[PDB]
Amino acid sequence: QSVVTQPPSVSGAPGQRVTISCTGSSSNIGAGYDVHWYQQLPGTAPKLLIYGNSNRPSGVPDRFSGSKSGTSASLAITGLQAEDEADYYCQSYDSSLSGWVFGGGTKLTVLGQPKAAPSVTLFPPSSEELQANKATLVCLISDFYPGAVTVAWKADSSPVKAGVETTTPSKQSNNKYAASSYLSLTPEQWKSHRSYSCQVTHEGSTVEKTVAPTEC
Amino acid sequence: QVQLVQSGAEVKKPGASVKVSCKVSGYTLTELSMHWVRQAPGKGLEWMGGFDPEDFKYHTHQKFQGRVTMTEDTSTDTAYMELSSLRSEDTAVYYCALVWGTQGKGVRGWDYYYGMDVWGQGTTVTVSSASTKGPSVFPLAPSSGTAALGCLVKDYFPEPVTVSWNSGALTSGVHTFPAVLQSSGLYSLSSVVTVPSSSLGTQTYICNVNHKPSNTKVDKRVEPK
Amino acid sequence: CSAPCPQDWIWHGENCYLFSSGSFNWEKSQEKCLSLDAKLLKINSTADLDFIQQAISYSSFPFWMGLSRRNPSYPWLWEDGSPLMPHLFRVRGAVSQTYPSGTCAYIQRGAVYAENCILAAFSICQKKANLR
Amino acid sequence: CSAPCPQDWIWHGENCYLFSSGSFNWEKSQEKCLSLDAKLLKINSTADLDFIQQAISYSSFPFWMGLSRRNPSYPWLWEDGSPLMPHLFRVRGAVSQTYPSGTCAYIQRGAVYAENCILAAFSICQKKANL
Repeated sequence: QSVVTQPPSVSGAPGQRVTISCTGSSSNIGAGYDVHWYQQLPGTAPKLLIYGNSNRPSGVPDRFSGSKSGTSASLAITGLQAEDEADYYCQSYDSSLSGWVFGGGTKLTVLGQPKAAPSVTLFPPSSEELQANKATLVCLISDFYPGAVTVAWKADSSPVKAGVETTTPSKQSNNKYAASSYLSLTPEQWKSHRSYSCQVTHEGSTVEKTVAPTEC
Repeated sequence: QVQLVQSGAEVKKPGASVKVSCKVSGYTLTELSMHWVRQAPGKGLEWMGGFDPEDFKYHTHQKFQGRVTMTEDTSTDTAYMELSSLRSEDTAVYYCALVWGTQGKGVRGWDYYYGMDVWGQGTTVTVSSASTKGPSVFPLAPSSGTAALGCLVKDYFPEPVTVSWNSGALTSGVHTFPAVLQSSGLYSLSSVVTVPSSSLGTQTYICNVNHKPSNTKVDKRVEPK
Repeated sequence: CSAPCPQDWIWHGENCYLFSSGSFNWEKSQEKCLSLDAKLLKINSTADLDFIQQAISYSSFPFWMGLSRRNPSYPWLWEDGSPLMPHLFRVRGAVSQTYPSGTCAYIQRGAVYAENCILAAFSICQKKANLR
Repeated sequence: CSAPCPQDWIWHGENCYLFSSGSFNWEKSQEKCLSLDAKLLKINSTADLDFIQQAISYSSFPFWMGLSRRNPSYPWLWEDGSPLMPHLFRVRGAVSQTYPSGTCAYIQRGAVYAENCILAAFSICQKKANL
């Protein structure tokens, strides 16, 4: 437990307050090491937002605050504005690794339109592709807002991450978000299972599509 | 007040090495705690290494060791990061960052409290040996009131490819997705069109794929299963 | 009737403890303790260490104590010239380095670090409690 | 001849202050103060606020104090029934939310925040000095 974890996405409307948890262990936050927070606006370098759990550097306003408790720390943002839409990273130091550790990051969306659950379509490998001794499952994900999604693949009931390539969400013409996930398999792997699943989690809710080598 | 200026973007072949420079102006580097952080596209911050007041040594993340060397030139106030045996996964913006919280006046142990306040502008390193390659185009057949069908445009370089449907006559319900960049350094994309299920027996659907740089021009017919 | 310790100090055992209000080099830290009729923290027992580790457990700040040595070949000495009892703590940090103004010890996260005496940290002052 | 305050307390003006050794919910924090013939911190004056703000300036931790309200329609009150003195401090955070065990205030550096009373924090106890 030489990691720190954050939820991948948080959402609020302008003027509302949101929190982001940094969950660490006895080897980092619990070992007396402090949590720093970094704000990364779209297309910019990260900047220090909070240092030493609760301190604001010059030019960071009063409505960002932070605290530490046991093995965790929290960022609080009141009075959300659109310019706060950004990725937030927590960071601590871990004495079991003798190095610094970032959390995975949390995308903060300031809601500029109503939340929209994703449309999911899963395609099996084409006959033409299997004929070329290759196999691609295509999971297409559209019209979601906020612009953040988690994709899990299953072969029968077992989780698979090997041969999965997923795009970053991209803003569609209609201001919602689009992503694709690709699972590369051998023909044998594809034929060897009863089913494959693409599971899309958006705002804590999941849509699952399944395909089977057996279907016509 | 202190600023960090990094060297320009670099393109490298898998197996090569890169050396990013980080020049400090406004104070002397010998008194200051330098860190390196990288970020692959669409991914999170990764700490690579930096000064540790615990033992007054430079540490690198286990994940790299062998491959990362950090050096400093006390004469130019320049820090260097060299990353060897480059892979596609090393494609990233590399950042130098410094702990300026005490402005050279505090014990080094304050580093754990103040964090990294001063950041270089970043250096893009692209690791690719991809040469021009035309896609393979596979039908994504509709199955079981609307129906979704498409085309997989697989393993091309470089961007872009264009996809139309029925030579431009079909635009309604067409979604062409941004490409994925695979670890191979090749792109893939899908175009999908949502149509009435009742048209599938009667209306032909063809995706027109064009990848100019390979002169790949393919019209793939998409048949129900 | 006089109190063991002044207001805003912590009474523990035979002594009174006070945290500095700022971050200063070791010499200036020493002068500020002296102006309070005190001295920089001297740890003479594991009971002293336990108390200080609990007292600073709320803080991630570095706190100078009264321990220094001119260079690595010299022994660690308290301000009164008495030696460090070796069983109490291991010293981490810049233990191999030599600095013009010497090496001084601070406590941070309950652990003890050697660093350049001209660099700034918080400090802990102590003085005898009035128990006549 | 007795000392104003016990060992491990801080004597300040008419009172003794103790920083809790454990992090607990507000009710359990209150019971630990009571077991030391004390109560949760009450900030009565600007002088009390200055003293506590300097005492906690070393720490990023929240400290529970004796201020609470059963739900957002109620006034903020100290455990003794007295209200918050005007022009001492603003209460920040989620003052608007309803929690099963009520809303409680903690002090952290230069600010006071509302929080769900079931969350665990260090606390500050006080009791009258022997003068």
